Amino acid sequence: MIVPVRCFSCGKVVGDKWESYLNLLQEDELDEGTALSRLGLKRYCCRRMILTHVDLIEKFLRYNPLEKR
Amino acid sequence: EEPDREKIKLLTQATSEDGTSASFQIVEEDHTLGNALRYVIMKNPDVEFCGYSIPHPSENLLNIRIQTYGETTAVDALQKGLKDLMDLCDVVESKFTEKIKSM
Amino acid sequence: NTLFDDIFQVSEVDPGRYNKVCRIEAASTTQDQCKLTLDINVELFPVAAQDSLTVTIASSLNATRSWRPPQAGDRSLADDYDYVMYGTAYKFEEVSKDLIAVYYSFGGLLMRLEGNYRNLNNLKQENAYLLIRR
Amino acid sequence: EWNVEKFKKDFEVNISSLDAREANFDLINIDTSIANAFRRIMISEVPSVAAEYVYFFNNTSVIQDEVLAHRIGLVPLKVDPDMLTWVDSNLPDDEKFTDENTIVLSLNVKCTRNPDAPSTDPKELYNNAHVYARDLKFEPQGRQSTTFADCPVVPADPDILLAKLRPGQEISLKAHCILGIGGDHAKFSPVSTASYRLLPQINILQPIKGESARRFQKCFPPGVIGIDEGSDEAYVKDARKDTVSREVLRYEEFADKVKLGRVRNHFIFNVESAGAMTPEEIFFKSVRILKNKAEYLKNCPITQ
Amino acid sequence: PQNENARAEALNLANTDSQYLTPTSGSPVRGLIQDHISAGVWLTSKDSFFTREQYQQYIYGCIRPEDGHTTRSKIVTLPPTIFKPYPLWTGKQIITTVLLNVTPPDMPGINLISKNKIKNEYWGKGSLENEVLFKDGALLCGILDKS
Ligand SMILES: [Zn+2]
Repeated sequence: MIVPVRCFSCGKVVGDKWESYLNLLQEDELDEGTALSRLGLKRYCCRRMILTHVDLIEKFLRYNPLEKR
Repeated sequence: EEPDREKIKLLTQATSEDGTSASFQIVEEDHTLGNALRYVIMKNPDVEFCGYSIPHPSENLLNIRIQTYGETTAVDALQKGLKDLMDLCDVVESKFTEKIKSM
Repeated sequence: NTLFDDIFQVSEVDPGRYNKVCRIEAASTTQDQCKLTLDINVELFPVAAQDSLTVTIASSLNATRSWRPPQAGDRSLADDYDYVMYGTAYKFEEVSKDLIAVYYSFGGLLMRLEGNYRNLNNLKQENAYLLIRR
Repeated sequence: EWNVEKFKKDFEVNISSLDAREANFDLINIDTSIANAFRRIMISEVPSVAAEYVYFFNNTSVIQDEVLAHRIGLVPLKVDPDMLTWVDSNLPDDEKFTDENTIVLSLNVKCTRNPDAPSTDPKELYNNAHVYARDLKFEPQGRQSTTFADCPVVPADPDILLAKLRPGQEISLKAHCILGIGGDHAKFSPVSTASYRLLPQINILQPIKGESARRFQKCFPPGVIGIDEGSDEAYVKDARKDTVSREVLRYEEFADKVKLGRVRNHFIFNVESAGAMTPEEIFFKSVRILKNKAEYLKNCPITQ
Repeated sequence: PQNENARAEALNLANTDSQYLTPTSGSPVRGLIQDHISAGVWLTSKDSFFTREQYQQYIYGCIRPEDGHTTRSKIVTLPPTIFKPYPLWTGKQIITTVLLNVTPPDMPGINLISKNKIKNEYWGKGSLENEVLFKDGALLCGILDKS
């Protein structure tokens, strides 16, 4: 589903960094370890939450019973 | 005139007749103040025994126990420790103020 | 009152899987029969090999009450000596003729003496101070 | 012989860095019981403002109602405490929230199809397809208009993605943001992480000059050990810089020539923040809580 | 159970305190299991040295007079086993103090000579930590185990 707002272990706000993360991997073309360090994630608790997120909400939203398919 | 009296409680089943030994039970506490206060009561040279004990973690109760030698009851060692921890938070707050005003 | 006193020559200091306790083996310098085997907290009181300790066993310090932490201007027999323990005697053993060996346990830190004459003044009392100078 | 005047002769604070969001500083020669209690209170007992009661009028999106209610509560709000007071729970819900307890946020988002030229990006393709946390607008109730005119209530991180939508779907809610502490729920914790660490102590035992001292460098972070010559050989520059990896204790050259330990009354606090308060101000609150946690026991009758 | 005849038999016949030994061979079935075992090999070790603040904290952490654990209504302690550099209590001396407080005062101490599961050569040359010794209720030698 959507990215968690806070890290589970420390509690830093992590939810505002998912769309900034995908810009760095797509547009700026960095690897995953350098894009996470540029967003400020440095404890490996919060580091593995943007790193390891699936984002299934883009797969759920294809099924919409409120508009013509 | 309603002061709260359900906070600190002298357990009379474990209190000596003289008052040189007494156990207490504070509500809504834990290792936070239970260990910080136990440090300061033990710096009284009349306190023979001091320790806190949390009887169960699922409820907020804190048994502390003070045993003295003499010429100071175990309540007078509790309120001497509570005064020297009030005075110990003044030293921390006033040193840390003077190092922000110095930057 | 002093029950025993001699000067020992440390021959071996074995750490042996511990970090704070070293076993001491020590023969004496005056008599040829009395040995020593002592576990000391070597962190507080470091002992190398070929040292010269002064080992005294006292019965008290000069019907007392109990232990109380030290305070203003109290005087004791422990002031002269650099390392005081307090333990009990649990076993007496005769090795042979004139080789009585006594056993101490300073809270688990064991000790074994040996000799002949000390049977006048080593009872199996649950109070025996042990004090090391130098 | 301890005394509070003898505590004051030997207590120092070195502030290494201070920032809007974090603060690293030292507490020299204080006990572990007191230094833990400041860490203990910064996480739990320091109050902060977060959304507690969420009133959905419609939620036609994919995210559940209680999941989306839970996500609003974790959004940190840039509200100063001591602008609110505490809620009172022994009285019913019509009397419970005032303009002195409560900050009322609201959210009203509808998603619609956008006419755009063409796998296309769903921000160019839909209108309001991403509900960010900055869409929670502040509604001044009562007299929260002359007292919040300097500072409106805005989330501390305004780009938090709260939900995603598709056309037809909508979210229409209204939340009450009450004051609470981190021991009740974690969303009131005013700090990302407050923690301390002891100052490491790196004791060289023998002189290890020369080629051994060059390979003694590499067992540590680079600023820790330094060299000058065979004299001023291999010394500790910054032990505070060291993380205790114990990398030197697994090379058999060095395993007797060094010992690692801590300085047991030198604490290095790293106090971060969730944005609601500056990190040097959730330490002043933390030492004043422990003082006021002791006055309320002194100024109190000893029952029975 | 719903009457007083059955409450007198869940307290006196089928309670856990009378079920210490099983009747299959007479062996005990009740004891501490996994990590209280592996903590008594560190507490009752010879490296354990507690100071005065720590020693009084492990006593009252487990023995509370208010909940009726003691027999004396005043927690009694022992002299330290080190006096002169710094007063330190041994970890075996805590097991002595907890037996000093929960056993009845009129009866004398326990006396026991037993063994451990740990051989002497794991502790070093000339150790006697396989021999458990209690003399007048005082643990004087040996670590405490599953055994
Ligand atoms: Zn984290």
